[PDB]
Amino acid sequence: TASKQSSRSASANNVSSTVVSAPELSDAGVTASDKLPRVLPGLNIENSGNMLFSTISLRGVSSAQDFYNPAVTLYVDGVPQLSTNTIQALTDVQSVELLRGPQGTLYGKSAQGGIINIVTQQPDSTPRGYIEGGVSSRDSYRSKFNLSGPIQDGLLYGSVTLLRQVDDGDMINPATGSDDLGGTRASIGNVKLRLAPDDQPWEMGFAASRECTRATQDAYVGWNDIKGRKLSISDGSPDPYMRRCTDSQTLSGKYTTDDWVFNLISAWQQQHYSRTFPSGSLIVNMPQRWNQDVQELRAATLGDARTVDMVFGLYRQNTREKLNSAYDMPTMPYLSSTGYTTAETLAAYSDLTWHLTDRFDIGGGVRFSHDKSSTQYHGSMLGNPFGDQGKSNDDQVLGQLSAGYMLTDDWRVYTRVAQGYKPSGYNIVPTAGLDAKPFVAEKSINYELGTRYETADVTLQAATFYTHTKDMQLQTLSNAGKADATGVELEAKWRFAPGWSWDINGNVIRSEFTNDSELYHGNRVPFVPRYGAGSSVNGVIDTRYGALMPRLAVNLVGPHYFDGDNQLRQGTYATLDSSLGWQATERMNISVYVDNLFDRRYRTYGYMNGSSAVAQVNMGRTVGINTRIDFF
Repeated sequence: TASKQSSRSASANNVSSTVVSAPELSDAGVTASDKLPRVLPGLNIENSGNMLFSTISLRGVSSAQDFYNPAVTLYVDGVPQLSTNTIQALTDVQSVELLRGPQGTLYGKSAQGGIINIVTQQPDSTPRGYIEGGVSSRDSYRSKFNLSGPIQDGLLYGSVTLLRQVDDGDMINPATGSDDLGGTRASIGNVKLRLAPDDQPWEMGFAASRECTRATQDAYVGWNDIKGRKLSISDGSPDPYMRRCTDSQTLSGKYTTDDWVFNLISAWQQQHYSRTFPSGSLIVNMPQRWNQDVQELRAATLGDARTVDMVFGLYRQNTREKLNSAYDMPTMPYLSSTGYTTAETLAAYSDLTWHLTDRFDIGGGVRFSHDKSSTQYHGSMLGNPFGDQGKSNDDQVLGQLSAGYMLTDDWRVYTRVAQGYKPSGYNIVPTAGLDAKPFVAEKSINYELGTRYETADVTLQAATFYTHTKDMQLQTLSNAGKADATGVELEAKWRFAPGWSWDINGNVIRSEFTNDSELYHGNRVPFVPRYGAGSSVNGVIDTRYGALMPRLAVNLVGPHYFDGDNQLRQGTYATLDSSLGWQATERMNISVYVDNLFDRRYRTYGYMNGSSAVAQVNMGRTVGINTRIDFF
């Protein structure tokens, strides 16, 4: 379904995936990307410094030192997002689908842990709309209006969503005495046009959007002062402040035949954010501009029964980025810079499945890919002019292989050999002194053995796996690293009564650098909890006053480190979330929710500034009230 091909294919079934629907996202309070862990087992997302840089990790594959190229990439309707826009608000999602294991063949670069794929909802002939509106701790609120439906029935349909989410923090800046820092405040707009003539084989889409988030958060607290609120900012320093604006435009296209379906895509995305924050005696100021565009074109064979399922594709993605840095002492400059740097890619790919028996299929795909790249920077450190330029190119060939025997009618066993990668290319930030030689591609490769058992009332899914990453990109950005992640996952779901379900999940992973690694040899790979497990019951009691729907959810995250040197460890924590919905009237549902009930604190991220360990910390417990009237 986000395998880009048939429901029956190798890639759809010989893979550990999880899909979460729009109502489930609300029930768990997933109002933004970075809360998907609540519903996607094995996924860990945290800010590394702030919003713009995630430390997304999955199956013990991670970022690790380089935050402009993640191991999991977020695609929205198949369109890759900018790395700096991965943590975004969810505005009108129908579902989110997660594919675990490398996905280099079907999706491409930065697809080593997996991919997350948001499927936005298309307006159709049925009129549909709603209001959703909350208020929470720390003077946080949230407000969403959505309206969709026919503009000229049988021809043109449309939708509009407006969102204002503010999820505020309560941190303090000694220097100024502001006491509302640490949070984010986004305003977002989003329109869709769909042109689906009533008796024709083709559609066309158009989407526009505009997000503007402000965040105050490039600030840390003492590494052993987690419950505290006073940020480590020396007097004189101002508050930190960033503000990003992303504009996106997608242009879709579809065409159905008896035997084949051809999609065309062409997206655009332009970001520019200001970012400035104090760090120690310095004030850092690092605004940036992005400008990517992707066009994809692909044929695929619907539907079954067929002995050969196929997909073919032609992808092309061009990104341009520009950075200005300015690190500054009170009395004089320390460093300044300015760097354009770009990456383009053409890629053909194909993925085949062969159903030999009724119960046995063998599948495999290959992706050819020609990457280009090109930095150009100049700067001045401690008054010493530097700067270089450089073009480059390279081409890779990733591939998959899978096999699945159906033990019974609804219990299959599969096997996989997949292959992810981050491309060769140039360091995004200028470095003084070292001349610009492009680093070579990181190269992951996973072997997976797993099973799935699907009844009407029960889904069970478990897998075992080993990934080997090499030439890992890890001042400088060169490739000097090797890692081995191996572990086991279990996800299971059971509708014991009607209206009720019970989720459970757990994973145990060991991900370490190899003994022959040029760096951190032997150490645990950062941001990868040793083990993690969670569970959550939710159902529908029924009453004279209207249906009540209570949810209870627990999550346990094992010990992990933030650095290669393994000097900065978090160590285990768990959190209990809960909520109670109430269908007061037939169209209006009010609910109250406290999540992290026991105000447990823990560290989101850390790094060592000189000799002092500093850490960012979780906000704590939030209680809130959230109501949704829906239209028509």
